[PDB]
Amino acid sequence: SPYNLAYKYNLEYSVVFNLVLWIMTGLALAVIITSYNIWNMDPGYDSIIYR
Amino acid sequence: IHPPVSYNDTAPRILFWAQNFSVAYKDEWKDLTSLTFGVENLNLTGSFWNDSFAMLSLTYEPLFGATVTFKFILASRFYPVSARYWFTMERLEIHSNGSVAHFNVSQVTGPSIYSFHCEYVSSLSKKGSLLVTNVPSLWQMTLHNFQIQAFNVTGEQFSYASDCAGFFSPGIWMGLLTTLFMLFIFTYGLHMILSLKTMDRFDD
Amino acid sequence: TGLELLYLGIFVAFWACMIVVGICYTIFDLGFRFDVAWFLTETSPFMWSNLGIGLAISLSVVGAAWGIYITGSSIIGGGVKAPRIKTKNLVSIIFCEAVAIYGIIMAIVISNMAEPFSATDPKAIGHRNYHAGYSMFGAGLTVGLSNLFCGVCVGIVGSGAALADAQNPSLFVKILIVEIFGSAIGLFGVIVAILQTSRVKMG
Amino acid sequence: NNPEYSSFFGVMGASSAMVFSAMGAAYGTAKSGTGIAAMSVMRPELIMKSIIPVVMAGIIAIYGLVVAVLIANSLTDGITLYRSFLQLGAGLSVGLSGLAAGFAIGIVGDAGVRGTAQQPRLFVGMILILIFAEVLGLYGLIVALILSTK
Amino acid sequence: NNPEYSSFFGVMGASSAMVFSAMGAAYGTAKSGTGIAAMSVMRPELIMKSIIPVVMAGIIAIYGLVVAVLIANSLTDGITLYRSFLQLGAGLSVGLSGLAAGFAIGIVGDAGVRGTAQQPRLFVGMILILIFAEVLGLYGLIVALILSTK
Amino acid sequence: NNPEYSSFFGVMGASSAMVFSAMGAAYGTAKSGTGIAAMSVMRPELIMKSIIPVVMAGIIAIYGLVVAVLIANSLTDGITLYRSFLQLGAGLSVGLSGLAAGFAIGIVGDAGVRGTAQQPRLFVGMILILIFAEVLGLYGLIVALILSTK
Amino acid sequence: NNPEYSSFFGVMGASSAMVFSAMGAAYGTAKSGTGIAAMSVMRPELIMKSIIPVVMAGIIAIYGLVVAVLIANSLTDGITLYRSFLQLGAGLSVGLSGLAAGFAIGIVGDAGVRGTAQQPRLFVGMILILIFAEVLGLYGLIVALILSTK
Amino acid sequence: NNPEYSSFFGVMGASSAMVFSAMGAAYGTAKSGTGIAAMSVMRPELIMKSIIPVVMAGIIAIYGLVVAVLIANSLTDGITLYRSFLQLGAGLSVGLSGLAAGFAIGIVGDAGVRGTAQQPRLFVGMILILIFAEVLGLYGLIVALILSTK
Amino acid sequence: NNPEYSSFFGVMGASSAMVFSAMGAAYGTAKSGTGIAAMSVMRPELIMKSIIPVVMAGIIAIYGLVVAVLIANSLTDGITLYRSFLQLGAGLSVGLSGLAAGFAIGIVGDAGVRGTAQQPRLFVGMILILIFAEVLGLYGLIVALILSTK
Amino acid sequence: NNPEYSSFFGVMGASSAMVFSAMGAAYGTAKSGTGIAAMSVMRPELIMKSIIPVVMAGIIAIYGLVVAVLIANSLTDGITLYRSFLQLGAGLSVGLSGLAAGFAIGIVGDAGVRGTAQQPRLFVGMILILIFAEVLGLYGLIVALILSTK
Amino acid sequence: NNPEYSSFFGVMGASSAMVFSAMGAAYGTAKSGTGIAAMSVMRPELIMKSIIPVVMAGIIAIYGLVVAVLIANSLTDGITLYRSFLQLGAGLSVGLSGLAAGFAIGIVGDAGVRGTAQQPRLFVGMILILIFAEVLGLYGLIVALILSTK
Amino acid sequence: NNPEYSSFFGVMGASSAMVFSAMGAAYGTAKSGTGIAAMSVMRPELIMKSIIPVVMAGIIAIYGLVVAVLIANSLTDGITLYRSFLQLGAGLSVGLSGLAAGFAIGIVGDAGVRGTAQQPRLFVGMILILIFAEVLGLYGLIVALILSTK
Repeated sequence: SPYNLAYKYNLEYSVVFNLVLWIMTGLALAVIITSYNIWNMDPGYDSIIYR
Repeated sequence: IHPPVSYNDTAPRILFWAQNFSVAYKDEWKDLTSLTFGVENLNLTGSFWNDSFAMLSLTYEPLFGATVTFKFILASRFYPVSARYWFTMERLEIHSNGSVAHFNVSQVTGPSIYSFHCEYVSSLSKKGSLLVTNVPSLWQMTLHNFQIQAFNVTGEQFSYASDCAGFFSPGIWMGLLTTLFMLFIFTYGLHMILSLKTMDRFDD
Repeated sequence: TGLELLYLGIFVAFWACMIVVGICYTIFDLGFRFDVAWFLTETSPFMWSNLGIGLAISLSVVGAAWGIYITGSSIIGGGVKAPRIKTKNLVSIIFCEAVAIYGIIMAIVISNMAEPFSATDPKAIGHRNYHAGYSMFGAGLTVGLSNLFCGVCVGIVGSGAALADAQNPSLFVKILIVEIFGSAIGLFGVIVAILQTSRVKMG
Repeated sequence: NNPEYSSFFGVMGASSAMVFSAMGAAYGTAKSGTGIAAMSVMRPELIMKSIIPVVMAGIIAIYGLVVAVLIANSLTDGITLYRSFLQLGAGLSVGLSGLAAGFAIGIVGDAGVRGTAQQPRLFVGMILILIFAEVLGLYGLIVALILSTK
Repeated sequence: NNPEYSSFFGVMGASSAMVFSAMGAAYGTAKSGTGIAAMSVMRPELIMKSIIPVVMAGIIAIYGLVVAVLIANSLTDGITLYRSFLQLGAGLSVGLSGLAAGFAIGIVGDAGVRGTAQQPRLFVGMILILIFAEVLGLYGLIVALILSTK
Repeated sequence: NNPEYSSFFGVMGASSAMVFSAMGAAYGTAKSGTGIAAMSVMRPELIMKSIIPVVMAGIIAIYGLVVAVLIANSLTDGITLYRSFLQLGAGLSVGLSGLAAGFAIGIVGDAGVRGTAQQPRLFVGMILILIFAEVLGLYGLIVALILSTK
Repeated sequence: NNPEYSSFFGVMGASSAMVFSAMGAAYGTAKSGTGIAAMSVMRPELIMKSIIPVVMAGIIAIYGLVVAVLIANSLTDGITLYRSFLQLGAGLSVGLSGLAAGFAIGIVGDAGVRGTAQQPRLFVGMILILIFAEVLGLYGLIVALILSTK
Repeated sequence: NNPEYSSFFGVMGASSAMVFSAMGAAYGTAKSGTGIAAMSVMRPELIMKSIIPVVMAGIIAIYGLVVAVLIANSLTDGITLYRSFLQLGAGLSVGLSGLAAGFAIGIVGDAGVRGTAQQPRLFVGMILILIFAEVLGLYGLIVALILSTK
Repeated sequence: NNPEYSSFFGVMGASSAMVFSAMGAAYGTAKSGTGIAAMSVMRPELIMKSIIPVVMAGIIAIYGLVVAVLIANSLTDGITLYRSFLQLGAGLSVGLSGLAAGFAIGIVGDAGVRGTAQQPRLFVGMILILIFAEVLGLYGLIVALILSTK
Repeated sequence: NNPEYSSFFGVMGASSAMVFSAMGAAYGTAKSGTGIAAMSVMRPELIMKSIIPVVMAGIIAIYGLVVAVLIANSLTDGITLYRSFLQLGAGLSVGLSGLAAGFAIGIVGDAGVRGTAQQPRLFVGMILILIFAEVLGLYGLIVALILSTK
Repeated sequence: NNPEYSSFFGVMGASSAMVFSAMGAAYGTAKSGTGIAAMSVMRPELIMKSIIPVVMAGIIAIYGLVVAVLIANSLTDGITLYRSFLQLGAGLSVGLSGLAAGFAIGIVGDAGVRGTAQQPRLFVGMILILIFAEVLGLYGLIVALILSTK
Repeated sequence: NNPEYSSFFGVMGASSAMVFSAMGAAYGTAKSGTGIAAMSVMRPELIMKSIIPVVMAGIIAIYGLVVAVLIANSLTDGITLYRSFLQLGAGLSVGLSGLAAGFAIGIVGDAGVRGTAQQPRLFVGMILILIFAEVLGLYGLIVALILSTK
């Protein structure tokens, strides 16, 4: 650009950024934790697990 | 693309730019953009510069039935903590047909080597409200994509810019230092509650 | 296991970001951001104060809670086979309550030193007001965490005395010396917290 | 005058007062409840005497409610950060104190009930040991009342 | 003047109200149902009476619903941040209190049900202790109604 | 007029509405299905009855679908942050409540099937307990239908 | 007009649709294969039937492929940030719902295959369980096709 | 013009394509090689047939190589951000799908080879199970070729 | 004059001097006390000789107090940022050295008394090992004086 | 002109080429070296043949050395940021691929050595398994050579 | 000229020299003093000979103290930022090398003393190995003396 | 001219070269010193011969010292930033490669020593494997020499 005008980062950028960051942290944890709990359940097929 | 207003004294010293510059008196808005940027006739009477102080004077003939002038006033204090010349615009003045009005601009600051940029500098509540009035006034003002540099300029071009808006702000940083604390407390609570168990057996 | 791997996962992911962010703001020439001077001015002194007060109670009570249940659950358990336990060993609980008492003494003092400013600019707020805020924080944090540790200690060694007394009646009188040394920790957490508060005034 | 967000901390105070006290009461009721169940099979006559650590865990939720209501009545749109942080300090001081006291009541309850089953002489001592943990809840409430009314 | 973004916190109110209450009622139903199933091989006649824990877990989700719906039916465009943070604090205050109540219902339901099949006299005790668990959901509701109506 | 980035939260709504419901129905189907398979070793006839916890887990996935569709059909370039947050809230509320329901369906479906294998009387109790798990998805749905259409 | 740093979200959608669906199909294969191998030791004839949970997991990868290819042909230089978010939503919604279907398939596959060898009747019931897992992928496909073409 | 940092995304594509495919192929090789090594003791005849899981783990790395080479030969200083993100999307898409295929091939390599030693009839089944793991690498490749090319 | 926030780091110095010394003296006293009490049943005469590890843990609490008093009395709103950092250093130095000493005192106190009650000749060696635990507190004190007095 | 930080990504390239390859070679050497030592007692003659996994682990560190040297030879203060990202990509590409190859060589070596001692026939297989691990370091190198010369 | 914050790094050097060497010497004393106690029951004669690990653990804290005092004497109200970093470097380089040496002295001391109790010939080897551990503190001291005096 | 922070990265070069190398050599000495102590019990003859891994682990400290000294003596206020990144790259290239080599020497030294107790012929094999471990420090030295003088 001809004048080195700044990258125009809006006001409320900290608000958008923290909303996005903490919603995506919360959703990443709720996925990862849920994924871990479902990935590592004991299927518990006791009458056949030993055979 | 609008060119920055450039104050030249043997070389360019102060640069000022906006996506829009407008003002109001008594809620009557006037766009100054086409009356300002790239206008060869732009009256800069009484504009001034010094190694540690700057005053961009913007003057116009028709506004509010009067000659009107804005003085954008900037300093380059030596901030001792960081051992660098942080600059600030500490006030604006508006000079009328016979009087002066003022604003204090809050957040306009950065190291002198960099321009400052903000998406709004304004007195209007939604547009950041950076222009605080300590007393009631008939003036209202808005700079949109405001960008300024009054020290360490090279050529009729800005250096890099400190954007006003960062990854954090007061209510957010205090909001997290509470929330990313009481969520630790909740996890200590939830660790003890999720540690709850029951016996698989009972007596006869 | 699970919650320890979650706390570790968050903790490593956090510091892995902070190493990278600290490098980035250094190497990109962005030391005009990461303005700790901004954080320590625009964060209101009342926030630092009231975290200090709140932690001065609550951490003292958390230490006294572990204090109580560590000694208490041993008092009950020994008491089945040795009924004599249920009176003499209560002194260890009294010292756990004393660790909470030290919390509330200190936190009432700090609370009853707070007052409103009527200003909002760091220059107008000024050093006295900031120093009150930060001092009330550090004092309240120091009594809170010192009582947290003291109460857990007196708990532990109160189970100490109780499980030993259950096997020999004479031991409690001599073992009680360690509970005194445990209890002194919470009192040190008061003395310094008074000193950290003792010179402040807001306005 | 005051910041647009200012009331948020005082609202989190009102919430924390209830939430952390409910967590403390829940654990205190869950451990004591488990104790009661596994005692009652052997000593059915002791249920009505042994509910005590459960009602006391219930009282630690009430200590949170008292503050949560007293904060909530004290809120307004224009609230100064001073009053809003006092209310957050109140929120922790009751809330996490209730979380703490509730854990001591839960564990001492679970011990105390399974002890009393074998040894009727414990029943006075258990309630003395639990009353110390309930007073830890008062040492939250009392300062949270003082802060909210400041 | 009213800012943008503001309806987010009030929405996370109406979310948290339901989500953490459903988690409380799910855990409360999961442990209680494990208890009923693993119990009812021995004492089938106790299936019907032993549903009560599951019903009270269900009530915790209803308290979550009531607050979530009350918040939802009072969200509006351009809401002040004051009412919106109140709606956040309300939604957490029921939601996480109902979560805590749910853990208590779950543990008490499982210990009390498997205990009651060995000893019928436990049943009256279990109901009283389940009331002291379930009321934590009501405390979360009372605070959430109070905050969400300021 | 309205911002870019506005659609992001409403899209995380449609995502969370589906993802967390599919996670819920997957847990419910996983835990129930492993239970059914293990049960069938002893009992050749109970399969077509013991499928029902899997069918109710299947319903949780449909609740996620219903909201995720309503959200996805509501989004446009010009959408205000207000309707977008409401769509995030809806998607989270059905999503995580359908997850909570699915967690409970898995546990009570598995326990209910194992008990039913040893004791056929349990099937009626298993259906009742399971309705009190399945309705958590429905409460999630109700809040999300309200929010996404507010 | 449109910003750059913008097609990135729609690109992460195109990737996620394939990556999480491959992870779903990989877990859905890894457990199911361990099942088929451990089973075959005593019942070799069942292999050509008991492959089904693996084939179903393979279909979860195909749901990922369909959305990832659809997004990868729907992208363009300077794509409107709105469509870039929708494609991110689609890419997570099939990707993680496929991952949820993959977890369900992997569990009920490993249980159901073992169960089928001990109980020859189970095979029909096992397919009727697996259909309620594999359809979670199809629900994730449905919403992802809506969003990516919205 | 492109910003100076533009090539970073594309090169992280080239690295991720290789790295995650090498992590996939390594895990597939590690578990398979443990399975072969253990089974050689008990069935020495099978060692040369039992290499197939390792050869497939090796092929997953070839998919990482192909895409990494295509990214690296596409990449240049003047690259527009659009093409640079597409290359990250391609490189993660094959890379993490190759990781997923690696996980699957590894587990079924171990269990498939162990089962084959105990029961030679499994061999044809194990090939078909492994194909439905190895094809995840090919689906990752197909998406990554589309994204990196168009 | 000095910066507005200057005193904060020095206050954290006074707090850290105490807090980490309360951690160190607590663990050192708690671990030693468990040793002393558990030991004393086997050898009721050896309590007095065995108190010494607790007295050493009290001595490292004195080190934390002495520094925290010196920092707290050196502090003022007028403090230059240099001395505010020296005090932070003194506070971390004594605090975490006292922590290290306390950790050692606890371990060697407990192992020391447990060994001593089996074999009384250990006592003379136990004193020496305890001196080499406690002197770390003294090196923490030395550094913390040399910083905070500068 | 080129930004003065541009060399940072170059030296991190050289570091990552070395470090992660040495980590891979170390793990590959540590596991196989445990395998050799634990094998030696039963089959002392196999030590000199069994070094091959160790040698191949050593080779992975040589791949990292080569690329770290090639990167280092190409550095300059004035380096264009494009070339420094290429060097990071090369560094991670060999470095983490060598980590993967080293992980495989470690697991295969330990299983392969302990198997071979019980059955010599495995050797002919495990050398080919180890080739299919070690080639991952070669692919990581090939990509890193391409990238570091674009 | 120089930033007021500049001395902060140099203070963290002085602190970290003492802090991490105290941790190292504490662990070295704790681990080995547990071993000495356990040993002394069987071999009362070896107590005075077995102290040496603890003496070397003390010496690591002396290397901490040396640098901590050398830095704390070198600090000043306007220190050039270069020298402040050199001091942080000295502090970490002795401090964490001291930690590493303390870990080695700890492990070697415990193992060495117990082994000596079973085999008096180990004492010679134990001292040599302990010097090879303790010298890691001295190598950290060398670099820290260089950096602090450069 | 040259940036004020520049020497910070050069200091972290010197520090990392010593610190991570001391952690590597400490691990090497701790694990092998444990193996020697356990082996000595029934092998008075091997105690001196077995020191090989312990002294070899010391070399990694010296490679760390070499680079640390070589960097530290090359620091200046004027440092061109590029030279500081070369010095970080060097200090990690040795430091973390020495950590890798120290891991390998620790594990190999422990196992190799115990295996040599069981079978004295292993002594040669142990030396050879420890060379393939130790050279990882040496390759890290080579890269760090090249970088620290580029």
